[PDB]
Amino acid sequence: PNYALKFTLAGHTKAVSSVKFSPNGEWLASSSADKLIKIWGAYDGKFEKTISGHKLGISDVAWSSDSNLLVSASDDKTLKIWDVSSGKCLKTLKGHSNYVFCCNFNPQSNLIVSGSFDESVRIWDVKTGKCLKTLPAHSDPVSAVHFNRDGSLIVSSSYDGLCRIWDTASGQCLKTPPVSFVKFSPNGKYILAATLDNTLKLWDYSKGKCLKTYTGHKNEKYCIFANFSVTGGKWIVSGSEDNLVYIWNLQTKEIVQKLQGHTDVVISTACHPTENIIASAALENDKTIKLWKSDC
Ligand SMILES: COc1cc(Cn2nnc3c2CCc2c(-c4ccc(F)cc4C)cc(Cn4ccn(C)c4=N)cc2-3)cc(OC)c1
Repeated sequence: PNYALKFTLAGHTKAVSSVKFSPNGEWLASSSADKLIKIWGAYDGKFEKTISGHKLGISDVAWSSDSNLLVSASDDKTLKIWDVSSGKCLKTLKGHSNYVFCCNFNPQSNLIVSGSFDESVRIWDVKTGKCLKTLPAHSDPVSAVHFNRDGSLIVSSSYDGLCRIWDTASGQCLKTPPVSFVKFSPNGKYILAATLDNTLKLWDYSKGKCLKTYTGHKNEKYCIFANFSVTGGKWIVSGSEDNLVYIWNLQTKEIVQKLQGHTDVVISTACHPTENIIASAALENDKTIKLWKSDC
């Protein structure tokens, strides 16, 4: 690929924590330690609006399938569901007893999954705003939660060193250094897992076997988002503690590009759902989001 910097998105006043593209490709959402969500045009980086209400910093944000809703996870121990077009808080999800660190809608978007420093994973009904299930998932803070393609499985990761797969309907576990990030692949067959020993691994969760290992980035302290890029060449994309965006060939595991420009840890990256566009976001020496575009 030839990702090149097209726009820098300034406005957050503390570290950015997460960036996500809306499923319809129109919007980028960012969350920050400054307690704010900001919405940006996905193709031109144009600032659209600020969404406020959380009492403390926000760690994560995630879109509903129809791109109409956002859920945010906050240090104020709540999640908030937002109407993106109005900016209004629709529901506040209360139940966690410590910082909420990660969140996601299921593909149907009738459920939200959250992970918290309270070491639990919670499953929430979007329509009633009530907690359906509290999973005693881990023995250290939960670093990531992700639904598979039909919402039947949740993958979770933790500083306890474990990655677990949960049956959504029952909340029961199906399968078991800190594991700092996990997510299902777009076909739902693989799980990409980061560990705080500077290593990403692609797992066949059916076989429970590691198929690929990606290194060259720096990751020993922070939970850094990673992604499958599928709109063009099949890459793995991650931030890094050396302030760069790393792109690997998924099959050969070779580094194909390093994106330079940020001035602090690249804590989050995201991949546009239909175009060859990457968003990246950095910690508080930088506080900006960058939009990069590739011809393939
Ligand atoms: C996760 O549990 C932990 C974490 C840590 C330390 N730490 N490491 N990385 C991150 C952190 C904390 C801060 C952090 C944040 C964050 C959160 C709130 C906020 F206002 C602003 C920021 C930048 C965000 C991510 C990225 N991000 C957000 C959601 N997801 C899924 C992720 N990848 C990462 C971090 C220490 C620990 O015990 C020693 C246990």
